[PDB]
Amino acid sequence: KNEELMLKRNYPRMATKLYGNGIVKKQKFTLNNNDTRFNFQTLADATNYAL
Amino acid sequence: MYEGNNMRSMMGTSYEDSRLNKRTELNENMSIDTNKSEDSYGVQIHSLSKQSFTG
Amino acid sequence: VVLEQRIASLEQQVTTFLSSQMQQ
Amino acid sequence: VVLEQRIASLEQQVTTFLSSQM
Amino acid sequence: VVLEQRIASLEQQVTTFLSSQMQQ
Amino acid sequence: VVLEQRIASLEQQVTTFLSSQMQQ
Amino acid sequence: VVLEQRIASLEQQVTTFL
Amino acid sequence: VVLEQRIASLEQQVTTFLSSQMQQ
Amino acid sequence: VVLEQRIASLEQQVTTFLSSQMQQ
Amino acid sequence: VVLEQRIASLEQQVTTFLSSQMQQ
Amino acid sequence: VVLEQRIASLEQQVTTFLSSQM
Amino acid sequence: VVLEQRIASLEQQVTTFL
Amino acid sequence: VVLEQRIASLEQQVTTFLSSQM
Amino acid sequence: VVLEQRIASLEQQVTTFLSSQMQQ
Amino acid sequence: VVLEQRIASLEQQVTTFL
Amino acid sequence: VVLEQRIASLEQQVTTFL
Amino acid sequence: VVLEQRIASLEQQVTTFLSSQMQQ
Amino acid sequence: VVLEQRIASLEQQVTTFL
Amino acid sequence: IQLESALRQNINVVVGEARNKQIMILGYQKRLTKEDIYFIVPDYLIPDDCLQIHKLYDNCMSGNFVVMQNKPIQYNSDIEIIEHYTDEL
Amino acid sequence: IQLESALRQNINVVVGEARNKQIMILGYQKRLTKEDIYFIVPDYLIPDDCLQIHKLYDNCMSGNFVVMQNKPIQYNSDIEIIEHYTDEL
Amino acid sequence: AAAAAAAAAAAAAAAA
Amino acid sequence: RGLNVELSKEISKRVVEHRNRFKRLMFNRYLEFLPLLINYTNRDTVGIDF
Repeated sequence: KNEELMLKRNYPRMATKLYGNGIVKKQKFTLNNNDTRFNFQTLADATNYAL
Repeated sequence: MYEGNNMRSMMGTSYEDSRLNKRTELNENMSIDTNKSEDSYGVQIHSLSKQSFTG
Repeated sequence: VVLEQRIASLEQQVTTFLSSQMQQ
Repeated sequence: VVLEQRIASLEQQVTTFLSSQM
Repeated sequence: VVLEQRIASLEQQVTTFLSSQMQQ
Repeated sequence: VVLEQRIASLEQQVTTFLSSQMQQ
Repeated sequence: VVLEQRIASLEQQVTTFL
Repeated sequence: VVLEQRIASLEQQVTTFLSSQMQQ
Repeated sequence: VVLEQRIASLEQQVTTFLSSQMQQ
Repeated sequence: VVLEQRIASLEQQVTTFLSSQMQQ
Repeated sequence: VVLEQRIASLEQQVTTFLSSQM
Repeated sequence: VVLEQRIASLEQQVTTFL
Repeated sequence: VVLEQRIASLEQQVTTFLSSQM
Repeated sequence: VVLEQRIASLEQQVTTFLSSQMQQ
Repeated sequence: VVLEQRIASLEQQVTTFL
Repeated sequence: VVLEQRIASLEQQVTTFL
Repeated sequence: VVLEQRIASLEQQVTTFLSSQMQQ
Repeated sequence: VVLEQRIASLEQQVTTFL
Repeated sequence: IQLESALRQNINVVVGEARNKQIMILGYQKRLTKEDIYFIVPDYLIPDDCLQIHKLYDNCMSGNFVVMQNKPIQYNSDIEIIEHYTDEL
Repeated sequence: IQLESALRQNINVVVGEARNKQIMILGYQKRLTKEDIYFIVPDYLIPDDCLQIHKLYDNCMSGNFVVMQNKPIQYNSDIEIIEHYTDEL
Repeated sequence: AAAAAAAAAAAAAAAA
Repeated sequence: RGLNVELSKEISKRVVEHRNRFKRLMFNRYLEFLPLLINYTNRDTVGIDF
């Protein structure tokens, strides 16, 4: 093969993967001061319920 | 970079860490402490302590 | 006595500047 | 109080060490 | 006393932090 | 006394500002 | 002595370096 | 005195951490 | 006194436990 | 006096670490 | 209090012995 | 000394000049 | 109070410097 | 004392400001 | 004192550990 | 005193910084 | 004193346990 | 003596070993 | 003030040491608690070492992280009693 | 007087140091405040340096800029209660 | 709490 | 949805709810308190959570 092949370039080739965003996920709860005190006949058990 | 007063009340002071607390944990340990069946060639069945989970 | 106060003031100054660039 | 101050300095020094090898 | 050792040590840590890692 | 503590506080601040000006 | 206390913190810093 | 007790407490903690690093 | 004997004995047991059976 | 307190603190530290790997 | 502390140390030493021959 | 305090404020003024 | 007065003088001197090179 | 140094310094700054930048 | 001797023995143990 | 020595070392550091 | 009474109590208990181990 | 107290705990540990 | 507000929502706070200076932390038959398994509200001031509850292990010896209840035995929350009288009022 | 008038419109004022002499400034789980990010009412007396809140970082050590609430926990403004009784009155 | 020994690979050889 | 309210003698059910809730509340409050009255020279030297 001819000598000017030295001038011909050869780039390294790439193999990539893009990912992007994740998920913000949330979870809520709603604790009360009257309707839970209709149940829960002891107050300390209501505090234990809370935590 | 720009200062102004970068602490305003909330969500101007929340782009930083904002009180990392109670990170999700393996205090109770699956696959090691539990999911465990490497239980020694013992003698007898001595006891299994029953605890009323108040907390 | 006076130093005890300035030494306390500068340690808080170091601690509130280390946390500005900390890994913590 | 002096002991507490010394402890704080030790902690800060440790923190500083934990960020750079120099 | 040891308070002079503490004041010498805190200037060393202040110089170290304020010269090595950052400017603020 | 307390003026000596103030003079120590001001030279520390001047050294901190000089380290703020020049990179090291 | 206080020199022993100074040698202890340098050993603590060298251990934290490792 | 109390600083000596603190210095004894810190070297015990450093020895415990060194035994935590190296197996013996 | 005997308090020095107790402080010597507790460092020995601490070294024994923290070196022999476990790391924690 | 100071030692009496640190010696008490380290014995509880040994006892609450021995029970982490005890037969008890 | 000192006597109690000594007793606690003795108990811990005994416990340590009861787990390893070394 | 007080001369050290006088030399410190001149250094502060020279640093503020720069 | 004397220390505060000294601090005020230092601040004023700095302010004066910050306006003219002389 | 240092109060004489302060009174000498404040006359210097007063002369500097009242002679250099403005008349009022 | 004896506490200083025990502190010296503890730094020797720390140096032997390193 | 020792505080005067540390203050002298601080002005030396300020002069080396300039 | 009271530590001597505790040391007397512990050797009596060790002798009782040794008599519990060996028949005589 | 205190050496008798030290010899008693070693005998206690040796008996607990057996 | 931040403690007592936390206590009246019945969450068991835990005060201990942080760098020997008692910063608050949150803490949610006798089975003993030792380690820092619980949720921790401060940032870098964590003990990172042997914690304990200082109640019954001894009087005054163990490393400090003590939990404080709002009420020793809990039966009913008093946010219900305050609803109980305020309508009558 | 200018402080208490500011406190009853519920704006959290912040007193700190200005040149070591405690001029008022305005200041609008625990995430700590340090810097002079907040709005500043005086003119040139600003610290231009390390500010902090002096509450829980230590007892008595950090550089001063402490915020003062009108009421520790805020539920209803008392300009409504003063409207509540004045019509009945 | 006691464990009995396990002869997991003990093929006993004796002499006499 | 499902809704058809009774009357405004709803109060005559609200009244009996106040009685019923008062009995439940006062009963379990009174035994919520009753195991602490004595406390007996509280922790002089003795490791009891009283």
